Amino acid sequence: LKLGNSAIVTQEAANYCCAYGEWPNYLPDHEAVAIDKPTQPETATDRFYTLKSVKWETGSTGWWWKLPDALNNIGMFGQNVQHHYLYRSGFLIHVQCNATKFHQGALLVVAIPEHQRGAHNTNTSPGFDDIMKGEEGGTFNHPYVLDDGTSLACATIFPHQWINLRTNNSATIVLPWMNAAPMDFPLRHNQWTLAIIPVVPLGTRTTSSMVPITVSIAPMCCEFNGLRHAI
Amino acid sequence: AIQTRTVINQHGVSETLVENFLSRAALVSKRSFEYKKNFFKWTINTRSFVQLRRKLELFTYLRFDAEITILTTVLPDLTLQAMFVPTGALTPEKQDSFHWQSGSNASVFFKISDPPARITIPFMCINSAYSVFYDGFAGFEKNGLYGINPADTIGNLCVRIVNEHQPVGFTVTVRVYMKPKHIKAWAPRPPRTLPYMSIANANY
Amino acid sequence: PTGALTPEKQDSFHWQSGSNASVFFKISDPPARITIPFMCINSAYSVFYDGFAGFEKNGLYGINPADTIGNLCVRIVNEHQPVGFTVTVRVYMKPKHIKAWAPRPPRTLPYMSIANANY
Amino acid sequence: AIQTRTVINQHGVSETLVENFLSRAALVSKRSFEYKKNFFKWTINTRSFVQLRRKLELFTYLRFDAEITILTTVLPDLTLQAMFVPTGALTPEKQDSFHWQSGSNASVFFKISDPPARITIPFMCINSAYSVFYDGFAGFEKNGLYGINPADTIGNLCVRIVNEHQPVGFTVTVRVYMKPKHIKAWAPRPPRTLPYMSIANANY
Amino acid sequence: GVPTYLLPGSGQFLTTDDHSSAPALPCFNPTPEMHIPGQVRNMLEVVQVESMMEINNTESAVGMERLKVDISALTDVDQLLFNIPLDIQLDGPLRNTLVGNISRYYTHWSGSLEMTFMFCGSFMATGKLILCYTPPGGSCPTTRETAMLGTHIVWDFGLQSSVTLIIPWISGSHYRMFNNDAKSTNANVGYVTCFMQTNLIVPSESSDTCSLIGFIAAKDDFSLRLMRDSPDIGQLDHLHAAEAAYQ
Amino acid sequence: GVPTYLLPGSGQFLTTDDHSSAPALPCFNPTPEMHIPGQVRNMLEVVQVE
Amino acid sequence: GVPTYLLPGSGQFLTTDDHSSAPALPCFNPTPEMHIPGQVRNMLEVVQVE
Amino acid sequence: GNISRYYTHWSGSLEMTFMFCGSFMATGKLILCYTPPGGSCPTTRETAMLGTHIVWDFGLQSSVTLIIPWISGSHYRMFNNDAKSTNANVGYVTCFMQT
Repeated sequence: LKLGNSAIVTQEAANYCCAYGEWPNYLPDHEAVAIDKPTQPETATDRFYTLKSVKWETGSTGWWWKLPDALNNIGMFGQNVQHHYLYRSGFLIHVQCNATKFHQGALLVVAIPEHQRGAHNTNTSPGFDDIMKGEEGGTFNHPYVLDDGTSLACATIFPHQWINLRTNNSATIVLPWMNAAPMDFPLRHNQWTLAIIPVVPLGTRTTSSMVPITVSIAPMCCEFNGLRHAI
Repeated sequence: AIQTRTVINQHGVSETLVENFLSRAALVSKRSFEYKKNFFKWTINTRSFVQLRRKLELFTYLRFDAEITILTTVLPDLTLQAMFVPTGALTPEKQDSFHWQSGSNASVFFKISDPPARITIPFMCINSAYSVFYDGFAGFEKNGLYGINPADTIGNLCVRIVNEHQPVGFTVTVRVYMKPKHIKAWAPRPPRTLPYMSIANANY
Repeated sequence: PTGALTPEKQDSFHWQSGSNASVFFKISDPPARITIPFMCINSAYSVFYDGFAGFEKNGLYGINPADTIGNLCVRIVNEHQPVGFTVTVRVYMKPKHIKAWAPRPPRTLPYMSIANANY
Repeated sequence: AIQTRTVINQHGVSETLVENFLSRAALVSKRSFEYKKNFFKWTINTRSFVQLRRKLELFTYLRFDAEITILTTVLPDLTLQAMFVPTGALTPEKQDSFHWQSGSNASVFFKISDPPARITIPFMCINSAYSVFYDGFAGFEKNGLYGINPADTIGNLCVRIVNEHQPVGFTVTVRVYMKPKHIKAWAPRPPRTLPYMSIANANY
Repeated sequence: GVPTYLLPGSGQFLTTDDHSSAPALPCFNPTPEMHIPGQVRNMLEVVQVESMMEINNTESAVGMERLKVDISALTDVDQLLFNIPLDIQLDGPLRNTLVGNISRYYTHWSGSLEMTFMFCGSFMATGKLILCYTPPGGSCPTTRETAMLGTHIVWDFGLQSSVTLIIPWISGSHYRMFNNDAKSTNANVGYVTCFMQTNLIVPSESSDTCSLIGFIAAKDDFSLRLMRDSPDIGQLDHLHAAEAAYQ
Repeated sequence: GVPTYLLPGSGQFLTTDDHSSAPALPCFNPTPEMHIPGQVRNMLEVVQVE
Repeated sequence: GVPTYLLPGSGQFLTTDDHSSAPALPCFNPTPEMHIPGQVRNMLEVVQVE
Repeated sequence: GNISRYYTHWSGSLEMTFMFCGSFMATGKLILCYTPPGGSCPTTRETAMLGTHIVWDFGLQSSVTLIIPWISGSHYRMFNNDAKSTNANVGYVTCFMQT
C-alpha cells in the first residue's frame, strides 16, 4: 500500500471491505456553514501512523481505542488538531498479527460508532481520564457485555472481519464519515471506537506465547477549517 | 401445556417498515398535582419508560416529530393551559409569573368538557438527526457529564390551572402521549439485555 | 390480543403498555366504536372443532387454539374520589364482509352448557 | 459553564418576513371584576405591555387588522356580551344603560360552555396608516397633550353579564388577545433601551 | 350552512389512529437532511446479518465460555457434543441471538434459516465430524448410527474450516387458549446435533484442544406479524435519579 | 372554516345503521382467502334441498 | 345531512394558529393605500446598514 | 446586537469599518490583526502579526474595510435547572501601535 510517505509492504491483499457502501467523497455542496475556505491538505496526512505493539497472552481480554483521540499526539495530523477546530476525515484501518502454524485461536476486529461506555456496579458517570486514554488504549473489564449491557453475541451487526489463525493474519476496514453534523471537534468527541476481542484463547505445549498484534491507522481524505485569508 | 401448530400463508412486507414500526404513541409521563409548587413542569426527555427506552435504542441517529397529546382527568368550567417553552427562553417557576404572559412562546387554552388537546412539534435539533448515544463530553473542563449532548435538548411543557383561587380545592391528573412521524433511521445497534440502573447513563 | 398478558389490578403496568390498542373517552360523548379485523390464524373461524387441542389424553374436546380472539378490559381512569359509584357496561358486535361455507342443520334440543353440546 | 458549538446549514429567508414577524397574538389585557361598576370597559390602546410595546415601536407607520379573541374564565348557563363601541357613539356607564339596547354598534352573545369568542376589526384609522410616534400637538391652544394623534383612536369594548341578578354571587376573569394580519410597515427606527416610566409619553 | 350530525365514537381518543394536527411552531424551518451512510428502511435488514449463538448449553458456564465447545485428543470416541432445540422464545442455545431479540416483539413468525460453523483448530490438525438434521416429528437421536438415517452431512477439517447448513422451515405462536393467564408452550421442532466421527489428530507440538463456533442467519422469507411488548428486561428496578425533569 | 349546524338525531346510536369506523389495529394484514368448497351466498340454497 | 365526528383537539385555542374569522363591521370600506416611501419587507434590511 | 436578541440561532459573515479623524497634517501607521476562534488573544505586536494582519496608515486613506468570515451562536439550555450556558469565545479584533 504505497500511500504518500510510508508503504506497509508484503501483506495479503484481502478485501477493502467498505463499511456500509461509501467513500470519504470530499464533502461537496455545502456553503451555508464553514465558508472560511477549508484548506483540505491531502498529501501531508497520508502516512500510516502505526501504534504500539501489544502482547496477547492466554488470559488476555482485549483492547480498545478511540480514533480522533489516539492521533492527537503524533505527526502532522497530531499538530493539525491544535490551531484548528473544525475537521472531517475518513479512516483506513490495517490490523495484522503473526504466529506459527502450531498456534490456534480466533480474534474479532470490530468498529463501533458512538460507542458510549459505562462503569460496573455504580451510579457515577465515568471521569474524563476514564475516556481520554490516548495512544495506548484501554482494556475491557467485562468483554461478554461490552461494558454497556449489550450482548457480544449480536455484535456482528457492525462492520467486522474474522482473523482466524488457521487461515489468515490480516484484516482491512474502511470507515467513512459517520456523524450528524458535517464537521466536528477533536478534543471532545470521538466518532468511531476500534476494538479487538479474543473469542477463543490460544494454546500450545509451553506457556506465555506472545503473538504480537500491530494496528496501523491512516486518514484517507481529511480537511480542516481556514487559516489563511486575504482581508 | 398444549402444543399446537398452524400453517401460515403471508405476503406482507410493508408491516415491518420503520415508519409503522414506530407510530404506536405510547405513554411517556403520568403525574398528578394539586391546587388549593401548584403546577407541572416536565422536560421532554424520551428515556423515561423501559418499554420505550429499549425500543428506541436500537439505532444511532434518527429524525422525527413529536405529536404531543395531553390527556387531562380531574367542577365549574376548568380551563387549562399548556405553555410550551423551548430553549433560549426562561421557564416559569411560580403560577403568576410574567413568563406566562409572554407571547413569544407557543401556548394552548382548553376546557375539560372538550376532547383533550393535541399539538405537534417539528424537528428542533440543531444537528441533522438526534444523537441517541453521545460518545464524548459536553464540556472542555474535565468534569463533564459523559453522555449528554447539548443538541439533545427539546424543551419543556408547563401545565397550569387558569382559574382564580376558588373556595373549593381539587387535584388534577395529567397524562402525555407522543407519536413519532416521518421516520428516518441509521446504523442499527444490538439491544441491551442487562437491566438499566439509572436514567442518566448506562450502568449495570 | 393473544401473546401479551392481561391486567389483573387497576394500576398494573400492563395498562401503561403501548404495544396494545387503547381508547379514551368520556360519558358526555357519544359512546365509543372500534372495529377489529380477522385475526384467526387459519383462513376461517372454526365453529365446530372435531378433534383435540392437545396430545396427552385429557384435552378439552372442542376448543380450537385458532378460535381465540382476545379480551377487552374496561377501567375507570380517574383518581379515587370521595364519592362511590357503579358503572354499567354493554357491548355490541356487528359482523361485516360475510363469507360462509357448508351449511348445517340447526339445533332444536336446548343447550345445557357453553363449553360443549350436551342435552 | 459548558461552551459548545454546532455547524448550522440554513436556507430559509421567508421566516424573517414582516408578515410572520408580527403574527404571534400576544396577550394585551388581563382584568377581572365582580357582580353581586359591574362591568368591564377597556380602550384598545396597544402600548400596555412592554413585551409588545418595544416590539411595536421599531417602525414609524404601519397598517394591519385586529383579530380580537376574548377568553373568559369564571354555574347555571352564564351568557356574556362584548359590545364593541367605535368613535362617534357614546360608551355605556351602567349595566342597564340604553346604549346596550342600541343596534347601531356591533355586538356578540356567547356562553361559557362554548369555545371563546372571536371577531376581527378592519383598519379604521382615518389616515392611510397608524401613527406610532406623533411629533406635534392635537390642539391649537397651548396645553395640548404632546404625542396623542386624534387619528390614533380605535374604540373600546365593553363586557357585561347578560343574566338577571341571581341569589348567587360570582367573579368573572377576562383576557384579550390580538393578532395582526396583512402587515405593511415603513421607515424603521432604532429600539429603546432605557426603561419606560409612563404610558402616555417617552420619559426616563 | 351545511346540515351535519354526529356518529357514535365522537370525541374519543384512539392510540393507533392517524389524522392531521396543528403545528405548535408554524413558519419554523427545520435543518435539511444529509446523506448519512448506513440507512435502514425495513426491520428484516437485521436478521439477515449473521450472528453467533451459544453452543455450550450446560450449567456453570459463566461469561464467554458459552460461545465455544472443546473436543479433546485425550478422550473423545463416539460421544455426542451438543444439540440445538429450534425454539426461539424458550431459553437455550437460541435465546439471546440476533433473531432471538427481534422476534420477541412479535407473535407469529415463519421462514427459513441458515446455520454456519467455523472451526478454529491448528493448521496441522485433522479430524472428521458429522451434522445430522431432525424432522419436527420424531425425537432427538442418541447414537451415531441412528442419527445418520436423517439428513446428514460429513465434514472434515483439513480442506475447509467453514460449512453451510440450510434450515428449510420454521413457525411459531404463543396460543393463549385457556380461561386463565396461562402460557401454552409451542411444540418441539427439530434437532441440530453433532457427533464425533473420528478422534482428534494433533502433532506432538500443538495443544490437544480445539474449538467450535456456531453462527446463525435468517433468509429473505422470514416474515413477522402482530407486534407486542417484550419481557426481556423486567418491570422496574431501583433507579438512582428517578426524577430530574419534575424538580 | 365552513358553517355547520346540527340535526335532531345527533349523537344517537341505532342498531341497524351502516357507517364506517376506526380500525383498532391498522397496518395489520389478515391471512388471505382460499378456495374452500361448498360456498353459499343466499339462504334460499337450503330449502331447495329435499 | 352528512356524517361527521370529532377529533381530539376540538374546541381548543392555540396562540400561533391561522384560520379565518368573522368581520365585526362588514360592508365597511377602509381608506385605500398610498405610495409611502421607505417600505421594508424583510427584517434583514436593517442589519445590513452600518 | 438589538435585533439578534429576539432570536436564538444566528449564522453569517460581518464587515467592520474604521474611520480615522485626525488632522490633515497628521500621519502614523497602525495594524489590525485578526484571531481565529481556536486560540487566545495576542499580547505583543510581534505575536499578533502571525495571524491575518493588515497594515494601515493615515496619510493616504482615512477609511478601511475588514471582512469577518463567519460567526455562529446559540444559548444551549442543557442542564436540569434554570442555568445559562455561556457560548464559546470566538475571535479577537485587536489594534496595536506600529509607529
